[PDB]
Amino acid sequence: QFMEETERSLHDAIMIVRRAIKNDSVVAGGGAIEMELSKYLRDYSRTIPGKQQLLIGAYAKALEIIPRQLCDN
Amino acid sequence: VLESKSVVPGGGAVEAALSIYLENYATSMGSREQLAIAEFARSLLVIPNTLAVNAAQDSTDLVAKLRAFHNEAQVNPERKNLKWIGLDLSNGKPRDNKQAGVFEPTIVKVKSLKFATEAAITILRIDDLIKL
Repeated sequence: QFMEETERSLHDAIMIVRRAIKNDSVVAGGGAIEMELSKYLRDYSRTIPGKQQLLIGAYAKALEIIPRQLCDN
Repeated sequence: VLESKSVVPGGGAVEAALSIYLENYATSMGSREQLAIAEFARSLLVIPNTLAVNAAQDSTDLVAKLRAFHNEAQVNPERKNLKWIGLDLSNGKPRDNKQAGVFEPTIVKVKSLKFATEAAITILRIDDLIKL
């Protein structure tokens, strides 16, 4: 039962290796950028609102959940 | 005013700054306690709210607009655009000092701050209530 995911790991690498080819610009994985983007919005959570910081506080936080899912799972 | 010439400008302009001021102080703390600062800054936010609520005002469109008065975080009429200042009651919005601008004697809040922080944690203390 352990033999299969290696091939899935092989292709998944092959995919994003080719996807690192099919896109020249390749950023940090593991949800590295979203956190800054949250604060980048926590900027606007400070900066933007007459209101919408409510969004900018809400919206941005949802970014961080996806790599959070990893530490979680 | 007379027994304390020490008083903070604004009674409600502090909240938006404070959260941010904490949001600032939050982000560097990291770990859980970056957020333990943030949720501590989330306790702040009712101050314009119940005001706006009792004044039948929209709390968010103020406290948010409040949080958008800044360059850095301070309560002061020199920069109401680039910093916070003051407050209103019936409209609820920030004022300066001599505008409508609210103040607080610096004595009272820190005590109110101190108390709620301490009562809640002892409320946060126990998980049981038992009897026979």
